[PDB]
Amino acid sequence: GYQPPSDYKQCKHLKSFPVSELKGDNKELWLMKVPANIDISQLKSLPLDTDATVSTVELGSKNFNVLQNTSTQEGSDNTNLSLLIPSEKKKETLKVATSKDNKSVYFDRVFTISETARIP
Amino acid sequence: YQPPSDYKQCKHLKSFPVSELKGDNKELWLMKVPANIDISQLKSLPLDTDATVSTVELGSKNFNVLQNTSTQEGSDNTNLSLLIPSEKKKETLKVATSKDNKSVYFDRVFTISETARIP
Amino acid sequence: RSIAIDSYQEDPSVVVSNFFKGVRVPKDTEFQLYKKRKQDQFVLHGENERLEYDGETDELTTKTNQYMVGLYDKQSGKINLYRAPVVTSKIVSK
Amino acid sequence: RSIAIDSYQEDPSVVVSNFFKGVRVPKDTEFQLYKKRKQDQFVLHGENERLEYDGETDELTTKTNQYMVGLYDKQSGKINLYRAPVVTSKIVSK
Repeated sequence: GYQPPSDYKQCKHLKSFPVSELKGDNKELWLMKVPANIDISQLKSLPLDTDATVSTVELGSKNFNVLQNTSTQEGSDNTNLSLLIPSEKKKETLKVATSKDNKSVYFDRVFTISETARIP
Repeated sequence: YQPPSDYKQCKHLKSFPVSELKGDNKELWLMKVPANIDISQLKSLPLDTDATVSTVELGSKNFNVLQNTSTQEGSDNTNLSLLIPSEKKKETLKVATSKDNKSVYFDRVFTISETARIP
Repeated sequence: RSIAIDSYQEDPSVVVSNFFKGVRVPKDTEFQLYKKRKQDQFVLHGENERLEYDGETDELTTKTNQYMVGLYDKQSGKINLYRAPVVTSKIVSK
Repeated sequence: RSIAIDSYQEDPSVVVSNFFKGVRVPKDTEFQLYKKRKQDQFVLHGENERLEYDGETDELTTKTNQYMVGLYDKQSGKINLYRAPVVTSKIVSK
């Protein structure tokens, strides 16, 4: 059978994500790409304007640029991105998230948060 | 105090049974093991607790075992202090102590090492 | 005999501090532990009846960026964030 | 105009897989997720009104070895394992 690299261990005990909330009218599914140095747990709010394509947010002491990637021609199509969620049938297994209509679940918006130009 | 720019405090410290330590029946151990061994996959450690030097099977590999606490170099470990999370706020740690109020020490110290190879 | 592993805790609990021989730390002394932000690398494997699915995270991306999956509520103006790996995958026939 | 963060999950839950545009994955396809075995790096800070305690892990030992604190039962032949960082510390007068 399949064997993962010698130094890789299986992910057991996958945390909760509310699958049921997915095709709920008032809910949207987003993907954000953010710098690794930002501590999201310390944030209380993300001042993203869902109406803007480009903007400059201010998280903590720093300034960043924001791009609504789905508002570009490049990011018009994100059907290459599928969300895999846990299963209640096979222990420690993931399956592709599907709609009530057996349609593949797609991201509604995608944002890149990037640092402003600096010479370190 | 401010920690390094890229360090975040561990605020959800898992429980450790402090109480199990003062009783005559339990032994407090320290094990130095290669990082490549996946302990989670192991069901047993066939360590010989009487031997100073032994061998142990793990997965399908050959490891030497040394009971450091059985040598004159590893007999004194009073330089090592065990810090445990307090039952009040498992956000802060304190030194583990006995009824004698002098710091808790390791009863046994074991080292598991790979056998010599010529990569 | 054989030593049985009753429990193994992988997440932080205890700390072994190394000072000098004969160290004395007052019982009242309070300590805090801080962990270096080191983001995980993943491998994804999938199997169908006909196909095999295999993918990995990009090592450099893992160092530079973090990805969040968000469930946003248009009405309440509230978001639920979930850190997630982004794995680029290949499909291969059996 | 500011989105409120209702919850943030740092631990793995969901996976974002990237194939090609128009990919069709059968709903019955079963996947497993695998994580690269890491060892964390730590900093330890202590205090009281007389002394300051400061220590860190060794970068190389983090890569080569893992340390375990164990509670062994002589009678039952059972052990309770706890993964632990080994920090080399200094004491400085306040």
